[PDB]
Amino acid sequence: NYSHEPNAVINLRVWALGQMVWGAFLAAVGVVVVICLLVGTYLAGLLLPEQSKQAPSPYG
Amino acid sequence: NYSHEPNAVINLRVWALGQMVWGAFLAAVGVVVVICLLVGTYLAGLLLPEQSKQAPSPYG
Amino acid sequence: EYQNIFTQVQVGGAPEMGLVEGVDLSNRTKGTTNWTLLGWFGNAQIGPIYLGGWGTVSLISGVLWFMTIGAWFWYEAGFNPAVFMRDLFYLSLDAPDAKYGLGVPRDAEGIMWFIASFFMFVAVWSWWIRTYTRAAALGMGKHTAWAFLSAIWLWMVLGFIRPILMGSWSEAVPYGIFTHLDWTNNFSLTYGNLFYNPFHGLSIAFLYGSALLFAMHGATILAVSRFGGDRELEQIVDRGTAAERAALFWRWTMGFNATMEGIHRWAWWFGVLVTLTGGIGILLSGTVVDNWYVWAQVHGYAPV
Amino acid sequence: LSFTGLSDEQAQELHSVYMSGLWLFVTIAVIAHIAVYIWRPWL
Amino acid sequence: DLSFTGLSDEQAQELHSVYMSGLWLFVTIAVIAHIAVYIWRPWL
Amino acid sequence: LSFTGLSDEQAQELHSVYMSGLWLFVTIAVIAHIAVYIWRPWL
Amino acid sequence: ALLSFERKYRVPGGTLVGGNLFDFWVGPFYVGFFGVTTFFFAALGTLLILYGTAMEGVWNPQLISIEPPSVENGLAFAPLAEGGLWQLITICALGAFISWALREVEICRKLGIGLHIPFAFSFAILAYAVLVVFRPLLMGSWGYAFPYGIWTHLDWVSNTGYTYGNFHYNPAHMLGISFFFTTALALALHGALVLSAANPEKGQEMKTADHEDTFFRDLVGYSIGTLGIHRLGLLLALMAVFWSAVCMIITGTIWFDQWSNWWYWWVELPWWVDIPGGVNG
Amino acid sequence: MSKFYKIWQVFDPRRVFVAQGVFLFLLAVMIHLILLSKPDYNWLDVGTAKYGR
Amino acid sequence: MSKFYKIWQVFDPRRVFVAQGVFLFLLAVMIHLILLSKPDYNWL
Amino acid sequence: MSKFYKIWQVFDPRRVFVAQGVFLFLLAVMIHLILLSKPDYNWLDVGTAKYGR
Amino acid sequence: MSKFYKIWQVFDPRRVFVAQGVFLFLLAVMIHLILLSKPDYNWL
Amino acid sequence: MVGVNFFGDFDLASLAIWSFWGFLAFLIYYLQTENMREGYPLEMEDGSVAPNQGLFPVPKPKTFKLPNGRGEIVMPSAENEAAHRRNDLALARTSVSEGFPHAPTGNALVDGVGPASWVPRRDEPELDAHGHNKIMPMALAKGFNVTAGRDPRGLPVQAADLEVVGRVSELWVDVPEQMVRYLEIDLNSGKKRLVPMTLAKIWADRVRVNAIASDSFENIPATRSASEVTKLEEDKISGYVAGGWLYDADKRKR
Ligand SMILES: CCCCCCCCCCCCCCCCCC(=O)OC[C@H](COP(=O)([O-])OCC(O)COP(=O)([O-])OC[C@@H](COC(=O)CCCCCCCCCCCCCCCCC)OC(=O)CCCCCCCCCCCCCCCCC)OC(=O)CCCCCCCCCCCCCCCCC
Ligand code: BCL
Ligand SMILES: COC(C)(C)C/C=C/C(C)=C/C=C/C(C)=C/C=C/C(C)=C/C=C/C=C(C)/C=C/C=C(\C)CC/C=C(\C)CCC=C(C)C
Ligand SMILES: COC(C)(C)C/C=C/C(C)=C/C=C/C(C)=C/C=C/C(C)=C/C=C/C=C(C)/C=C/C=C(\C)CC/C=C(\C)CCC=C(C)C
Ligand SMILES: COC(C)(C)C/C=C/C(C)=C/C=C/C(C)=C/C=C/C(C)=C/C=C/C=C(C)/C=C/C=C(\C)CC/C=C(\C)CCC=C(C)C
Ligand SMILES: COC(C)(C)C/C=C/C(C)=C/C=C/C(C)=C/C=C/C(C)=C/C=C\C=C(C)\C=C\C=C(/C)CC/C=C(\C)CCC=C(C)C
Ligand SMILES: [Fe+2]
Repeated sequence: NYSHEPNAVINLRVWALGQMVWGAFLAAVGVVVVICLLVGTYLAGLLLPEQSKQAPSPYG
Repeated sequence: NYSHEPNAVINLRVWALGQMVWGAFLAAVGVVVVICLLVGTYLAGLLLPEQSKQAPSPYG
Repeated sequence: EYQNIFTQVQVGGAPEMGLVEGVDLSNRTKGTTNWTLLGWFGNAQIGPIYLGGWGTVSLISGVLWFMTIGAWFWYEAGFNPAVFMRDLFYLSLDAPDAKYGLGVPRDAEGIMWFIASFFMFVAVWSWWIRTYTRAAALGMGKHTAWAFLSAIWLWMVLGFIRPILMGSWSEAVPYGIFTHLDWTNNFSLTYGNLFYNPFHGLSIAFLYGSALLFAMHGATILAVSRFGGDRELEQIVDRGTAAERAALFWRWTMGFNATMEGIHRWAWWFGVLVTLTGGIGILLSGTVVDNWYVWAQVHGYAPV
Repeated sequence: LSFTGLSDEQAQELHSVYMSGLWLFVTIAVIAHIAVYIWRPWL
Repeated sequence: DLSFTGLSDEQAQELHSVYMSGLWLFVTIAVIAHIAVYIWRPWL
Repeated sequence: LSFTGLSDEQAQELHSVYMSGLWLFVTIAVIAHIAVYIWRPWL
Repeated sequence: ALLSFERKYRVPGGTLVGGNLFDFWVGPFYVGFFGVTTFFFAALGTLLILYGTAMEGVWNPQLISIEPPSVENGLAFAPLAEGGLWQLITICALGAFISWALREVEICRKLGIGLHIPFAFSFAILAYAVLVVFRPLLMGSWGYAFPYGIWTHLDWVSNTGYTYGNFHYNPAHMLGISFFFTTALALALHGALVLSAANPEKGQEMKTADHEDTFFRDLVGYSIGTLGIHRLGLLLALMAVFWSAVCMIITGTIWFDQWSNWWYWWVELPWWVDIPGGVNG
Repeated sequence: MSKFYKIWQVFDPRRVFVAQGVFLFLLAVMIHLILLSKPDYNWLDVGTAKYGR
Repeated sequence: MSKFYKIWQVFDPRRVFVAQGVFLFLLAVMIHLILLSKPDYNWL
Repeated sequence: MSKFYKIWQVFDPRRVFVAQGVFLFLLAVMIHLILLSKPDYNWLDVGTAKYGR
Repeated sequence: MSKFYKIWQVFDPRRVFVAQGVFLFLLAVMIHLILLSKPDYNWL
Repeated sequence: MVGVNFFGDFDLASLAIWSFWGFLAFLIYYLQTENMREGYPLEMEDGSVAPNQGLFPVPKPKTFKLPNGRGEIVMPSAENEAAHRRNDLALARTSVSEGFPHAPTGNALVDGVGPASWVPRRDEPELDAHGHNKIMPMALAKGFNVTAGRDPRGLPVQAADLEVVGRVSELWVDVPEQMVRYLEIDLNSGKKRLVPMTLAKIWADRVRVNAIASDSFENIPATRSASEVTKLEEDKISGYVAGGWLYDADKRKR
């Protein structure tokens, strides 16, 4: 009974928005996981001795 | 046929999001109208002579 | 979606000459007119007037007043019509010099002022009596006269009484369009800042309240005109959904309400208290208080 | 009691989804608050 | 017996129990936050 | 006599409960005014 | 809490926003969405006024004054102790007024009556805004608005009016005055007329609209009608406030000098300037 | 002192409750603001001073 | 703590969801405008 | 104390809850502003100075 | 220009809407990260 | 009398302002008591009499002596309220608590509830001083002619659902006021029905009635006389029509 939208257009509009936002939520999840990955990497690197950030370059 | 979501929970979730976003869109419309009002006011004030921004204060 | 501001369709008929309830019909006229420019916002009949004794007194005296001021305007203008229509607003039948005190001014400007004021006196009081009588002849109540008396109270306080108490007709108001404004300003400036005259503040409160109230009342009665709320006398005796809806609007809005007769009682007071408080606040200016900002400081509504 | 026409089952469902969204909101908000403490701390 | 609302002692006790649950939760949060604000910046 | 429709018993019960609440209010207030008088006397 | 006829009107509906949520009454009062909003805003503004005067240490209701930021603050938000309070109170006051209007609307459409009343109120909100929002923006600074003190907004009036000499010479001000006076006049006349009909001399019957029309035709030769007088007083008030808003929005934005110098365009018209006579010769 | 409950045979508890609720809240707010305007009891300024901030 | 679902038996959920949308968006702008005012916390 | 539940035999949950929400949010905003009014207890400016920003 | 509605006869709209959500969110982060990189256009 | 304090700082000015406060108090008493002549005693939703009857007491009865031998009206009185009291009300409580609405049980435009409510004014018409009926159709009003404006007669009557229902036939006028109150309709269904002019907007080609839709124009209350109309019928008609701004809105178009 509740949740009943009489109008055809409003029903279509709330559906399409749901679909679009679902996709954007997937993308955000992916971006966030990548971000956590790289950032945790950097941080764990901060736990390392100072000679890690001193190393000579290979020029390449 | 398209637009048919079998699941009860997904149907409820896309409906509630639509309701919430509708409200937020109303609020944004209001904020934007207020903003246009004040900003157009300021701008139209920039069209005025320089004595407008020179006027003495009433101290209050 | 018809808001009833401008009348859509006009109708008319033989003029409504009057109601014989003790009125002297011979002192009444018999010629009317229709002028649709008004019919759009009101009745179009510029209906018969009553030509009575008090009315004749008033017309004669006040026309002498008007034309007296115009005479002095001319003399002050060099009889040059272009000067008249140039300085028309800057001209003035200024008030007597203080040297004369309350005596009969020994100048021309002064005695012309004095006489014009005598004429105004006669006119205003005749008109008040005319209100009383027109309401006594139709058998109605004298509320209109006791309301006008309030206006007369202020007007007297300004022209006749306050000066007698101060001993100078100089204190009274000049007869000009800009000079009486200058008089108000100089009156405030001489006596402190009139704003701090509590009775000035009250007269203001009631002026603003009169506007508040008439907008309220009018907008209501137009809102409930679709249920005939405009016919009020019949909703005091035979109440209908118009009155009920208006009352309940104001109840649900601000918690209290009125009746189709008591709102009229509220109006008669917000109106007269504008000039009852003003008269007092003007009397007390200079007779009891030479400065109002200091009275405020002493009395606690203004800071040291 | 049911002033609005809903039963315990419908209300349980609706509350489940509401709190789903709520915990999502709080998650996103605590993330952003953390990042801001990173940028311009306030304590 | 007396009910200006319709609820009998049963619905009343139910509703009250849930309302007090919510109240004590609110109050727990506020107590925690007050202790924190005391640590960071005392006001007595 | 009852201007509100109560009986003596409904009133007595209501009053026991009102009294409970009032005494709780007063109790907390006393605790607090005490703590204050200990922290910054006003007398 | 009800009147003997308040029941058959206490039906649902007539709500711009909300629905069942908030369609109820608290005592005599109707509280919808906008009732909640206006209560919140009003209460907040009130408490902030009190805290502002508490910080100041003033507790006399007549000497309490919350003032706007300096003029040098310009249009930025200031510290609460130097203008922020005035600004928040202005926000809350405006929300409260607009919500009062919208509440009136909800009620007008639940009771099935026209929307003339919120319209009338809108002009007053417009003028308040002209004073505290628009005129500043165009003048460049919040500090040109008035303070929230019973006896201090009068000082603002005085100083603002003496900036341009005797404000009396502003013509839109003249029209505001005139319409205000005529409003009070018509109000008194209406009330007196009606009461004089309903409450006549002792020993006489109630009167009717015909007697009112006849009395005022007798007096001044014209009667506007029972509907026309309401129309009239309404329009008088509105045009007054219209002219009053027009008078202020042009005071320090288009005009900058004494207002007297405006009327000297009529003197200085070439065909009566040099004339030596009168006041200006 | 033994028949005070009879007050509810006079006044309606809804109104009384709302009234005293408003009354107490405003009373408390006013007393708090009073102290807050007296700088010897302004707990905020005190705690600033006592803790040297 | 587990019987909070009973609020939807009190208030229509449609209107409550719209109202939350409004409330939260307005709170967001409020704080953003609060922060924007301060140079230390403004980012533009 | 045992019988406080009868409050809902007096008041309706809907109006009471509207009241509660309004009043609590109002109070919260009020106290937050009270604090932001003091150059102290203003977390924003405090942090601004602490971190030398 | 008026017969573009025929695209929904080619592609299922459900999947297209999800895909647009993805594409647009990713484009947004791309540009924000592009702008964030530059000190002139970074706002934090 | 400058600088003359009777005691302390109290002079004529202070005495006058205080006297004014006192007079004003008495005056608020007076007015808020005279606003009690209609509506009191205060009721509950049950129709009973409540404990809170206000802090201002209902005043002492006065008397209105009506013109044309219509009798004496006493306000406040029991006859006054009981006459204008509606009964058989199609309403249902929405809750046992007070301060909540009461839903219309059936068709409200008919059941006379809500914005469509009416009040039992007396089934005697409104009269002028001479005792003639106030509202006459323009054809019985001798001498009455359209002096301006768009003569609506014969124009179709568009309604809220944009559909058409009939043609205007006659104009009912306030003869002593010289204005048009009601307009009559020759409906398609073969019936005559009135509609207030304040609810009808005369266009050039038509008359628009955005209040109600077409299904409603037929069930409008009628008049037992085609030359006169009483206050009761006026309230019924006006309420019915005005209720369409709420109860026929699902039908209103444009
Ligand atoms: C230490 C001190 C502490 C504080 C002390 C406080 C004490 C408070 C005590 C209570 C006072 C309450 C007064 C208000 C009640 C009125 C209610 C009402 O609306 O109608 C009542 C009701 C109206 O009747 P109705 O419903 O219209 O129908 C009655 C008839 O059937 C049909 O009607 P009708 O046509 O036959 O007659 C209509 C008339 C019924 O009344 C009358 O007929 C008589 C009305 C009085 C007229 C004047 C009396 C005659 C002598 C006047 C002298 C004037 C001298 C100037 C030259 C002469 C001019 C003629 O209707 C009214 O509305 C009457 C009220 C009029 C009030 C006055 C308005 C004009 C005054 C303007 C200012 C001028 C004077 C200067 C004031 C300042 C001085 C410093 O009448 C009464 O209840 C009795 C009449 C009351 C007599 C007057 C007494 C009150 C006057 C107060 C004026 C304000 C003074 C300033 C305050 C202090 C400032 C410092
Ligand atoms: C700058 C100067 C001072 C100031 C100086 C004064 C002085 C001085 C006075 C007031 C007075 C008033 N001022 Mg001021 N006033 C100031 C500031 C304000 C402000 C403001 C927002 O700042 C406002 C709103 C007001 C408000 C008011 C009114 C409330 C009040 C007069 C009401 C009235 O009806 O007068 C007009 C009413 C009359 C004169 C009634 C006259 C009726 C008679 C019968 C007319 C006869 C008709 C005649 C024959 C013409 C015939 C016409 C043809 C037939 C058509 N003033 C400033 C601060 N003001 C008055 C008052 O009461 O003082 C306290 C007054 O005298
Ligand atoms: C100016 O002075 C200052 C501010 C400085 C100092 C003064 C400050 C003052 C005076 C502050 C006062 C504060 C007070 C009085 C605070 C009171 C707080 C209370 C009483 C809080 C109560 C909170 C209750 C909550 C949050 C309850 C929530 C409940 C729910 C979310 C679930 C309830 C569920 C229900 C009812 C479902 C069952 C329903 C049915 C119909 C079966
Ligand atoms: C400048 O002026 C100053 C102030 C400096 C000096 C002047 C001061 C003045 C003028 C002071 C005047 C003071 C006066 C006149 C004080 C009068 C006080 C009185 C009369 C107080 C009365 C108090 C009564 C109380 C608290 C009653 C309480 C009653 C109850 C709780 C019992 C409840 C009743 C019930 C239940 C009724 C039973 C009902 C039924 C149906 C059985
Ligand atoms: C210048 O002025 C200053 C402020 C400086 C000094 C003066 C201050 C003044 C004048 C202060 C005055 C303070 C007063 C008069 C305080 C009075 C406080 C009272 C009387 C408080 C009472 C509180 C009562 C409470 C909280 C009761 C709560 C009750 C309940 C929660 C239970 C409600 C009842 C139920 C559930 C029973 C229902 C049963 C049935 C059968 C329906
Ligand atoms: C076109 O040119 C011609 C000559 C044909 C006609 C033109 C006429 C013109 C231009 C007329 C202009 C008239 C004007 C501008 C009049 C303006 C009057 C104004 C603005 C007056 C304002 C206030 C006046 C007041 C308050 C006067 C009050 C006076 C009294 C209360 C009189 C009281 C009695 C006094 C002073 C003493 C006499 C008393 C006794 C008992 C004899
Ligand atoms: Fe009226």
